[PDB]
Amino acid sequence: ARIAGINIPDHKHAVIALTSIYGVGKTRSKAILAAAGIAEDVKISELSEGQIDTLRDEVAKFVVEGDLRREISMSIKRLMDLGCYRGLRHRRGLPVRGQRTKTNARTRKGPRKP
Amino acid sequence: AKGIREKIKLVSSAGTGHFYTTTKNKRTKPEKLELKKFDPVVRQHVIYKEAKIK
Amino acid sequence: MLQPKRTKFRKMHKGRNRGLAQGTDVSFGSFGLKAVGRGRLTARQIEAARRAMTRAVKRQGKIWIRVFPDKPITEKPLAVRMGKGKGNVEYWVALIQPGKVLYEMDGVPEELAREAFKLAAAKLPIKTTFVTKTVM
Amino acid sequence: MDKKSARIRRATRARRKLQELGATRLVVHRTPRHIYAQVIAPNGSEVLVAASTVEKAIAEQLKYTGNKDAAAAVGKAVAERALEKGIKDVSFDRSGFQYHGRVQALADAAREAGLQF
Amino acid sequence: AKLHDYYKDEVVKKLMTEFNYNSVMQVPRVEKITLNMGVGEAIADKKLLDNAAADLAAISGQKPLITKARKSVAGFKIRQGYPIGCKVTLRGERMWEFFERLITIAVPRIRDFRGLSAKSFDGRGNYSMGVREQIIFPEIDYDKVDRVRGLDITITTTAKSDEEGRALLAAFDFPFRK
RNA sequence: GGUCUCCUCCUAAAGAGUAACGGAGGAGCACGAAGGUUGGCUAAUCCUGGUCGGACAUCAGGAGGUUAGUGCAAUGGCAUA
RNA sequence: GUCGUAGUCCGGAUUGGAGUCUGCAACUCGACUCCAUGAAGUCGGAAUCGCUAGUAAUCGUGGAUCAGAAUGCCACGGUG
RNA sequence: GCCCGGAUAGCUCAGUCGGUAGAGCAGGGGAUUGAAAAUCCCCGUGUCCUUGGUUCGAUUCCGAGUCCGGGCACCA
Repeated sequence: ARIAGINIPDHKHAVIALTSIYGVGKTRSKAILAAAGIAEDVKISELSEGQIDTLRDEVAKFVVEGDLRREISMSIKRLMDLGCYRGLRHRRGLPVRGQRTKTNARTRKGPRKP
Repeated sequence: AKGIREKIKLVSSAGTGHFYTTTKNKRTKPEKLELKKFDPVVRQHVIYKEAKIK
Repeated sequence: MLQPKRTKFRKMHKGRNRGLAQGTDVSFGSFGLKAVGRGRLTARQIEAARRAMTRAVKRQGKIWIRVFPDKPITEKPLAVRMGKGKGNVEYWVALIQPGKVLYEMDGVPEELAREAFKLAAAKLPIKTTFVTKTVM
Repeated sequence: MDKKSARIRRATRARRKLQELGATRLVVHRTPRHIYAQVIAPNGSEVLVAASTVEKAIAEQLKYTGNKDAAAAVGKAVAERALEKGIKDVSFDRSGFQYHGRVQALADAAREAGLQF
Repeated sequence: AKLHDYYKDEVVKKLMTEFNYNSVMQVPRVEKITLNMGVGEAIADKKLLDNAAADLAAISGQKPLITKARKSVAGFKIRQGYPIGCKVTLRGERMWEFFERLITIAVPRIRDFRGLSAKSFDGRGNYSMGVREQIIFPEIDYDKVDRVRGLDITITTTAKSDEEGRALLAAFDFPFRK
């Protein structure tokens, strides 16, 4: 019913509603249906046990939901615990990719502190 | 011109004195209300609510 | 330069009668074709003047003739005269006696341009001030 | 001010010279430090005048401290009393820019015993 | 107050030596800023986005202007009359405020932060900031954002020229990249 | 067939005015304000910058000079607007 | 024991990150694992198929082919 | 030559106080048929005839043009 557990994407196209899972995307949720036969134009309901559940099979290949995030939060810390610039910036909510933290970075830093 | 929709004539009038004073107005544009001053037979101005009073 | 009696782009009026006076020019290139003798080019002439200014030798040399029309005419078919005047379709440039043709290229041009003069509307000498101290 | 422009209503009345003609003005000035004034015939006789702060008057530098309705007023007083002649002749004081506070204290400072309007 | 003092006290004299003039007046001053959001709803500017100024208001602490429009008929379905703006400028003491509340608080708000755009000087001195969204300047319950059409802001200064500038801003600005 | 009133410009010979079934257009209104006055303010357009732009949207400075705007034709006029 | 009718604790398509095992070799074009992503779909018009008892219904188990690509095919039993 | 009208989907046509336009047919994809039709389901890629103007913006409003259509060209 939830495939990868929790969240029941119902009354929407397959792939489109498949991405609902906190791990797949427009492409991934798509690449799976191919080797699953299940089309996109079919609403999860329209499916059957040998249709909706089958999806839950080739999904255990990728990582998703809770632990996926945790495994990342930790992995991040792995390189972040190190006194590297990235971490030093990651533990301050500052852009670690390459933006101008000097200004314009709301969504980055956070709310305004006038 | 004399379309019952656009500009019409405003007979206008004063408060006690039996004056006249005329002008033009409309219909669709906010109406059913009017009053200025204007000078009567003699003396002061005041009133002249004309037709269509507030 | 060209004529195609290219219309002055489009309309903006189309009337006025006529009236000529005196010429107003010198030179720009090298060889010239002075006007002299008042008249008016049929415009269609300038096309004939140019179409003939290159037969033997290639389009080589910079031919620049410099006179610009602007002068609707109009005529009437086989009708009375409601004094309106139908379309123009003629275009007769006003030419008093200026003089304009340029053959940027060293050569004999005289016998070359005169080859096209007969196409013109009237007589017109040549004269060519290769240069300039005539006028500051 | 005048820097950015002159093409402003500030000149509209200054052209009181026409019609009013004889109508004389006061001008009056701002300049943070002083105020000035002076009164001349319209334009037909700039060969007339009054007085600004005129340092010498009671002491040497016109011993006065302030600029509010206090100093501003006297700023006019001199032109006023000194030009006793012109009063009934109906002058005018020309705002120049704005008619408030400083110039007000200057203008009204005259309205008292002077410039009959 | 906050920062305006860093100026005379530890900012003027750097410029008085570097570039090197002689008047503490010719010392590059900071005129104002002026924020203003932009894109308005051609048709929908009404209830939608009137709360758009509600933000820029308190974000600065003044009264927005909301501005109007100077564009006629051609392709954009608006006829030179709608609000569709905000503006809001600060030159007063409250100008240094929003400054001591930029460099310090959230110049670095996005994950894509790295500093300030080097090459964005107006050609004679001032600099036009931009950035796209979020609040960056919290002072809201924050459970109501409607991605209120960003922020522009353009600090105006008496900077003589392009490069004459930079060194000015480059003197408190703890955020500007490298 | 078209036109028969009125308004603008050219013809209309630098005071008026003057014709043609001469060359171009407008009116048969609008406006408790689009009037009065007082106080105040000045275009269009482009250049460089600016998130939501990729021609033009509000912002910043600069070049910013009837090339704007005049309730509706054209002429004349308009910054003291 | 829980979660309490929401697109969810449903359903899993997709995609990204990185990995295993077969086999010279798996870009093209493989099976699987982990992490993250988590769509359509809230039972499906017109019309249409199978099924009369251990049947239909559903739940698993094995095998042929085969180095390694099964929701297909063949086959077994549980509940009914 | 003159006046009046038309020009919109492949055909024949309907339509708009000025902002994103349709019908019958043909066309196309499903269906049902042994197969065609007939029938059932789902489908418009229109620079709204051209060229100037008004306008922020024109298929629409203004002028002109081509083309078609109706009428007319008479006494002599």
